[PDB]
Amino acid sequence: TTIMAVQFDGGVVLGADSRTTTGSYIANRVTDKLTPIHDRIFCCRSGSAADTQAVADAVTYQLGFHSIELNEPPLVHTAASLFKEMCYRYREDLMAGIIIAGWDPQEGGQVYSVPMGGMMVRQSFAIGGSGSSYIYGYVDATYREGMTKEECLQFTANALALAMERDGSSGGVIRLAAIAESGVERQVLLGDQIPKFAVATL
Amino acid sequence: TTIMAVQFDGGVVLGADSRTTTGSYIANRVTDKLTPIHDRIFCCRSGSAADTQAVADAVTYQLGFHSIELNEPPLVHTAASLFKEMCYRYREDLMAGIIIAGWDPQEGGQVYSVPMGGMMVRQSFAIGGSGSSYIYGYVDATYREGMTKEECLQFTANALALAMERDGSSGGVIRLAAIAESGVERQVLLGDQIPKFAVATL
Amino acid sequence: FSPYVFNGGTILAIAGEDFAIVASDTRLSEGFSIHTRDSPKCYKLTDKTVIGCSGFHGDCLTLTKIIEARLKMYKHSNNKAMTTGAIAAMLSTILYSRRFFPYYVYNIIGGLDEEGKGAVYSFDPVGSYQRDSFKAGGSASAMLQPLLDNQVGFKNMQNVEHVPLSLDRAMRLVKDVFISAAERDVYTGDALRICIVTKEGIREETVSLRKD
Amino acid sequence: TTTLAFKFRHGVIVAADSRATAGAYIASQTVKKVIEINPYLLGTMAGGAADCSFWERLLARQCRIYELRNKERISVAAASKLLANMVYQYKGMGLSMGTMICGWDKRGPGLYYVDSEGNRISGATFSVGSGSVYAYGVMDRGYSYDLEVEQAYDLARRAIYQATYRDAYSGGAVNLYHVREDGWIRVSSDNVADLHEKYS
Amino acid sequence: MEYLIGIQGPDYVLVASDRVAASNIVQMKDDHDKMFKMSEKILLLCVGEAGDTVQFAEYIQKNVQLYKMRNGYELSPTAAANFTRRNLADCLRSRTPYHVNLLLAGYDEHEGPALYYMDYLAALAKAPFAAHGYGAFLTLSILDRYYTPTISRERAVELLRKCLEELQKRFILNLPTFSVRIIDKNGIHDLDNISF
Amino acid sequence: MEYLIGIQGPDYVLVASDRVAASNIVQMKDDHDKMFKMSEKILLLCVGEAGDTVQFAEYIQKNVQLYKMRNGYELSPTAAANFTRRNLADCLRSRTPYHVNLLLAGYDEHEGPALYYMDYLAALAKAPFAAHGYGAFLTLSILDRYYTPTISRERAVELLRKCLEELQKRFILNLPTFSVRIIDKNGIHDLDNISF
Amino acid sequence: TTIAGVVYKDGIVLGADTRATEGMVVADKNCSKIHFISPNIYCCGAGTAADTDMTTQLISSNLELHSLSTGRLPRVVTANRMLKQMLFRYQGYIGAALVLGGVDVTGPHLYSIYPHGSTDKLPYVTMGSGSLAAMAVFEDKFRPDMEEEEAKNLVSEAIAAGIFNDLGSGSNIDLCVISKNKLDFLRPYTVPNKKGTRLGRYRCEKGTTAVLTEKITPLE
Amino acid sequence: SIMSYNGGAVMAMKGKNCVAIAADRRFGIQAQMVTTDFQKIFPMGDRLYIGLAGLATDVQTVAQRLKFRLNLYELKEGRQIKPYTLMSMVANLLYEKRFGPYYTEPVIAGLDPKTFKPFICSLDLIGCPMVTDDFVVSGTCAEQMYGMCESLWEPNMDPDHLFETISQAMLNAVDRDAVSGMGVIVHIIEKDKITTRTLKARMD
Amino acid sequence: TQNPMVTGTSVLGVKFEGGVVIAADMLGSYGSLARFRNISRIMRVNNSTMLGASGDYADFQYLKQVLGQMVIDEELLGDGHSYSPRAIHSWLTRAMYSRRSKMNPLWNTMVIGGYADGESFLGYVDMLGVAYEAPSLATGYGAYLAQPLLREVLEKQPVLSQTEARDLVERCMRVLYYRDARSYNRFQIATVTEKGVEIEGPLSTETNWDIA
Ligand SMILES: CC(C)C[C@@H](C=O)NC(=O)[C@H](CC(C)C)NC(=O)[C@H](CC(C)C)NC(=O)OCc1ccccc1
Ligand SMILES: CC(C)C[C@@H](C=O)NC(=O)[C@H](CC(C)C)NC(=O)[C@H](CC(C)C)NC(=O)OCc1ccccc1
Ligand SMILES: CC(C)C[C@@H](C=O)NC(=O)[C@H](CC(C)C)NC(=O)[C@H](CC(C)C)NC(=O)OCc1ccccc1
Ligand SMILES: CC(C)C[C@@H](C=O)NC(=O)[C@H](CC(C)C)NC(=O)[C@H](CC(C)C)NC(=O)OCc1ccccc1
Repeated sequence: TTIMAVQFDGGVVLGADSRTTTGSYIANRVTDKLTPIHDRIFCCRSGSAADTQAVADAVTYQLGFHSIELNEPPLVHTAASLFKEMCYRYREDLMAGIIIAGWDPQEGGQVYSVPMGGMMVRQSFAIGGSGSSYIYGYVDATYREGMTKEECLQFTANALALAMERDGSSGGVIRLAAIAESGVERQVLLGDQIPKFAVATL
Repeated sequence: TTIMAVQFDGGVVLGADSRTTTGSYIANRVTDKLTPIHDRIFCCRSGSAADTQAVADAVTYQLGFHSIELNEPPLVHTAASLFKEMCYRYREDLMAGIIIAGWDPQEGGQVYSVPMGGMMVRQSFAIGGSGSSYIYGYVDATYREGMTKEECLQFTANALALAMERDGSSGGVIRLAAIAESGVERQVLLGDQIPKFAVATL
Repeated sequence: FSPYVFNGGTILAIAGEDFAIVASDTRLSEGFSIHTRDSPKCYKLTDKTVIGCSGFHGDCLTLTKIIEARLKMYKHSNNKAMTTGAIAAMLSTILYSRRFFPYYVYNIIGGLDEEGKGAVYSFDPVGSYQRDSFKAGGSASAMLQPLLDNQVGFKNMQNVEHVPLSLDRAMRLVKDVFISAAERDVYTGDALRICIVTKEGIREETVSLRKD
Repeated sequence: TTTLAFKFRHGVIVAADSRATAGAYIASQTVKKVIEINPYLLGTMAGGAADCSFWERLLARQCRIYELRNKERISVAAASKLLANMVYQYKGMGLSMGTMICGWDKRGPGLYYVDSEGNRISGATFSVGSGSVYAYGVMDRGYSYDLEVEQAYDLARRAIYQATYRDAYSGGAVNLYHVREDGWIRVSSDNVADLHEKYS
Repeated sequence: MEYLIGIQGPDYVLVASDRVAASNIVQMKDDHDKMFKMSEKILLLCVGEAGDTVQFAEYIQKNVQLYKMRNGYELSPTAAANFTRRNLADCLRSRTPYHVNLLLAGYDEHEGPALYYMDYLAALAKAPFAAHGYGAFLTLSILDRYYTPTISRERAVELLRKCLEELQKRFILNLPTFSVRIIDKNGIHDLDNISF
Repeated sequence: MEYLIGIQGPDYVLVASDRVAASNIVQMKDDHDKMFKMSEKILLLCVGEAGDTVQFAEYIQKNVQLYKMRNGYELSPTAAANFTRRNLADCLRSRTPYHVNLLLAGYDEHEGPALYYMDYLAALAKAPFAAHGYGAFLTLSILDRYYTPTISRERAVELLRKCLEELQKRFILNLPTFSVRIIDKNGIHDLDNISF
Repeated sequence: TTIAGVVYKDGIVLGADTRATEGMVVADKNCSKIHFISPNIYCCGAGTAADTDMTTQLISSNLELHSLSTGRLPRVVTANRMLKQMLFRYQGYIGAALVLGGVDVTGPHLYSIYPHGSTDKLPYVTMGSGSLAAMAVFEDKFRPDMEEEEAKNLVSEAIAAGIFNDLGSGSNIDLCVISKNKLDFLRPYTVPNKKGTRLGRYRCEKGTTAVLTEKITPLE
Repeated sequence: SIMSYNGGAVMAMKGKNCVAIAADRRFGIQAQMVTTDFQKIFPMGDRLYIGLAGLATDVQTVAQRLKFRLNLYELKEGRQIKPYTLMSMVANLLYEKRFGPYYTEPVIAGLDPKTFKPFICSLDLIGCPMVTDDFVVSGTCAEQMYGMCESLWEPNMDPDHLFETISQAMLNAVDRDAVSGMGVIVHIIEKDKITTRTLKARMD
Repeated sequence: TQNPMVTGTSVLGVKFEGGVVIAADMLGSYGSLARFRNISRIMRVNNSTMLGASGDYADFQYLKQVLGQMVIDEELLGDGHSYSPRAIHSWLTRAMYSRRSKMNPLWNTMVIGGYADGESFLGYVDMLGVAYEAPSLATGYGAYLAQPLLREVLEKQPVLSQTEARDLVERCMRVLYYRDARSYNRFQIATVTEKGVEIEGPLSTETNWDIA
């Protein structure tokens, strides 16, 4: 599992692999790990499939009712807070690491990280999952301030491709999603579309 | 711990951090993990301090006696083989990951990786240790064929700097060694000399 | 690390007045998978002796090789082939020699005795053995034994003549018991190998079973 | 299993069932639990079938060697000590064995009980196995040193039969042995089913 | 372990039990009574874990007496036995199981004498004779050998003696005295203790 | 557990032991002898794990007899006690320790009577009286109450009977009969068993 | 056990074997593992037999109550959501691995529900001990928008591979074809394996058994 | 295993318009036999029987609780229960304790009250129904029972032949089981008569 | 090896008319980490025998060394006798069983393929000394994913041509890449025929559809 989210001026870019495993068996190789909580709000799921799905469904129900009551679009911070509240309270029962990214009029593109345990923190970019440990240096070395949407999409694609190459629990196809005021634009990189790095041969 | 070795046309470049820990306490913050096995053969030590020092001394004694018997410089492959025989035979008792890099007339600069369990394999570049897991993506992305000695030194310094930043068991100063036919040139990067990558600002 | 694994297998031996039958399924499995469908568990030892081994295939192969070596050693040092009774006694000592690391093997010897009559010997993993008239061992032993006792032993049947067992009737019994076992025991199937020991020699036959 | 033996005026009687079980599965019903060490000595089996059979056979081998060397038959006390010493080397290593050495030495009838736990005690009456407790009750209430030969046979058969009736892991047939001054004899082998009809 | 034994005859039930209350290799009492008077024609013999036996037996006794006081007639031995099994089985899976082994003996005018066997798992069985404790292993064979359905009460007491003598000769625990009682159409009669 | 007891008088040592050999719950033997004759004036009483007692006792017996045959005079009780302690202590930390509790009683021409106490840890001690087994917890107080250094052998047997009677009344295990022996300057004398 | 499902051009095709094992011995030789959820939805069950029966039966009853109240055909999404929410609530103690498939207003749908309460919506899924054997056939031969006959052959081959290569699967192959205007529930679709013909005769002649006591109690 | 604490064995079989249900009689605690007359087949109707094997306490508890429910159902509905409905009631009863189950594996045998159509079934300890057209077994010697039934059973058997087959299957199966046996009780259920027989069995 | 450290994934093998094919991906996994991605897990034992191994790679290298030296020793004699693939299979079985008995296993699952005297050989050896010969073999997850396809084809058609076997192996390797989470795209194919042993360079399953 590798989930990545980046923030740019006026929106955010989300990405994830498409592998779900039960031991060493790939039960689903095209899984969609980007769950739309609301319009312009997304969550990337990692950890236990059952727990993340249940938590995502509950927050979707809570946020939708909250938005209807207030007659205003939800805030990304509010969506992260709802994830934090449940993930923290049931920290002993849930195995779920989430990153909440989206756009709202008040604060623009935002990326929040909710790792296992239920802490919440705003980040310029976030990564998670089993495969995130293999790209900590890469994202730290190759990240820049002021990147555009296209640069963020390429940056996320390169990072995910490297993690899938190394991690055994990551693989399949790369699912991306750019969120801005205009809307949500999703795409899938598969086959030769995935960034490729030559393997050294002696 | 973070040990790295790169091969270029003419020689090899070795690098390592300088941290030794006993839990969360840094017993030695300027430790030298590059051990000269012979005149133009080095080893990078990772894992148990006692096990690696004991094995390194044993191989140094064996290789030196072997070189004296046959009036010729030793082969880097032979140095790796002696390390493999010891590490494989006592894999149950030893906890040591070794990178053997050096230069010999027959084959030039070579890098051999001997991880836990006694495996031996030749690689264009090798990494190992606790912090090596955090730079697998970076090295796979930034490595290019036919680098120069200067580029390899910069490549190794950047890779170690990232790992030391993200790993709690790695830190201190970067120790570099370049081995060629001319000789061995040892270097130490400390303070501002260590490569720096800016952090985000949310 | 567990040095043992159950590979399945069912063996059967019937002793007649002038013959002996040893039969076994030809399936080798591990866990829920099938390694192969053509591994008979009956090994010919001499011109008048056959042994059926089942359990841990690692031990089954080693034990058969050891028995084959020991049979040759006896012949060299005694100038005569071993008898069925001697083989059973030797095997008992061999099995007990590892009483603290036993062969996970169930053995059943079958052949002609010195008088020319069928003889069957059944063994435990540690060496204890008895001279029986018919026995079943392996995964489906519990299924095979009750019918053999009823039909060959005439147990629980009254006013029934105890006619001597015929070769044709024995062959039909062996086929029927294994067919029924295949329908219920997961570890037995594929095919059935039958070895018939007579004064003429050792004859072999094969009949298909269910493939699960 | 149930095995019993007792000394009376005309020798020592030895009896046992013929059942061997692998867990809850009856492996056999024709197991000979009495070993004929020599025409004047025999031993019983109780516990592990492999352990009892192997060590009794080893004892029989040792006894024959002793007879050949000393030109005189071994005594019951010596044979029991020989087995007790042999199995004591493996104490605590999981051997499961309980046996009775019965014979007629130069000192008259002899009966010893040897266990893998290291016990070795002489006595007048003994019973070993899972059905030992049941056999003890019938044997004790009916035993007398002055029993007639025919009476002794019936007491042994009845005691074994009752044990098989009450004990799940005991059954088959009752094998009965009589040891006299001129060697032992096999007196009878009666199936428990036949006995049940007679006693009922 | 304690000892209970019961022999049922054509028109009577003979029950006996040891009179020892031990506590870690010491006989604290030599005249302990393990029989409970359910009613004028029913006796409950209870052995097992300390506290559990008294609590369970007294609880059943209170209910059985209450039934008699409320309905004007006493419970039958069969109904009392099934009532006891129901309570024991119900508590079996609760947080407070009762670890007790029971023998219920009684006489009904219509059905006649009845002896019931019940272990701590609450499995109820009706038998001509039964025994509880480790001594049951040594004495049950004696009963099987010598018991007959038409045994007179004088012969039954003799057969009981043979069982108790076997315990003295072959059992390892010290059980010198045994309480003895008999139930028939006239009620519960206390016989002389069998002592050694 | 088997029971041993020893009382030392001015010119004699009185030792007694039970005569029971129990396998699990059945007394397999009722006339077992737990006393080993080391020499003409030394007795060794051994109780412990099955096999260990006989193997250790018989081994010590052979060595003491060998010493007598080699040198022409027998070992003193003190020398035999220390010799036994050495062998037990040496085997303690080995791979085949002996779990045996011992009582060594003997008479010396010069030193006089001696009673020695030795547990399975090979801790030797010399006491006027001692006991082994669970009965020791119950008889030792009686000895402390009624024992005097100048006790005659007739009063010693009476005191021994007191302790054995206490075992019958209050001990849980069935120990019907006991073996009694006395050592004085004339050797080892076998007194009549104290039975109940 | 091998249960599979494929989304073909018009609808769903579900497959399953007919073996149930207790321990290592065949208990039921003709177990029915395809469970009716609605007139347009069916569920294949793998795992604990009692759990799958109780879970599918409860959901089917709940959906029938839902269908009666709404007056419309049930949706596969509704069945999937109710199943996962129940299974998650029990934290995986219900050993029910399910293959849910059906056709509704929005078109064919195929889910795979796992005991812990996680679901995957995929064109083809497999479960049970023979799941890997079946998935090998699917990964080798599956094609989008297949014809009904081709889909049936594929699912039949996928179940057959599990039957012949897994010890926990055997007996016959059951199929259930669901489309917008049909539902073919082929219970014994194929019978790959059959018991051999008895060669001898062991009929027990009258009087072979010994009777102690007899009692006849006429009825009516 | 808990199911082997008391032993036990129950089998059911089908004939032409007749069903046979058989069981052993031994009741014991581990290796010790207590009685040889324990009841394991309980009547649930004129031609409907339930045979329970496993823990003796659970065998009695289930049979009593099932009768409690069955009596209420019949009175409420004013009709005789059908074999299929009895299975569903038993399966529901067993599954109510899916966590902490009753340690018994019932087998049901009977004829339909209207059509007199033979019916047999078996359930797991947590209530998994299983209908068969030939036979069902349950107990400690299931493997032995399967071997005898698979080789002896034939279709469309007369009541006389049905009794012989089930009796032989039961007798030889328990003869290879240590904790089962000590007599066999066989019920042959026909449209107009219920003949109960006790077989001459080994008592060892 | 009490605990393997770097391991290889499934190894396939299928025999055809006049040879045998073995395949294995070039990847050493350090417990869910693709650490070494360019290591060969196939060996050329001799002119008519090849070997592919799963499990610990360090143990495989040790066997590579021991087996390679032994082949050298035999060739030195120049006596006209060479180890047949069956003989190598027998030796490996004894070596693996002996280590198991010592409770120091060689954590490997080996597939042996060879062609001698006009007869294909394909053998299997496990960590515990379990060994057998089958028309097709697959270790690790290949026993679950790839073995069903190979067995299905072989049952339909017992005899395969070289092209058919190569295509079958390629399809199976594609399935393993799809489903096995410890597999790699690059892999090797080794073929043994009358002309010797040939190992194909690093191939790929680029024919990988990803219609999501
Ligand atoms: C759906 C993703 C957001 C989460 C996913 C990504 O790594 N998680 C997983 O793959 C984890 C991996 C690890 C906990 C063994 N697996 C799981 O959560 C479970 C296994 C349970 C026993 C916990 N895997 C499983 O069976 O997944 C079934 C599945 C298949 C497709 C979609 C959703 C769920
Ligand atoms: C290559 C060398 C620099 C060794 C180095 C690698 O980076 N190893 C380490 O840093 C490992 C890390 C541990 C988590 C395994 N630590 C060690 O090897 C430490 C270092 C000593 C100086 C205390 N050794 C250790 O824990 O055993 C020595 C010891 C013995 C008794 C008490 C406390 C410490
Ligand atoms: C002389 C023996 C047959 C006495 C008998 C009763 O205690 N032995 C047994 O019942 C033994 C031990 C049991 C008490 C746990 N049971 C057994 O099952 C053992 C083997 C297992 C321990 C693996 N023996 C066995 O299966 O019988 C093999 C056999 C078959 C025929 C003749 C002699 C021996
Ligand atoms: C019947 C289908 C649902 C599939 C079938 C697979 O072969 N399921 C099964 O076989 C499952 C277990 C499985 C892990 C092997 N169990 C069963 O089928 C059997 C019932 C048969 C007699 C019909 N169940 C059983 O014995 O239950 C044991 C048990 C007890 C407590 C909790 C959970 C499970």
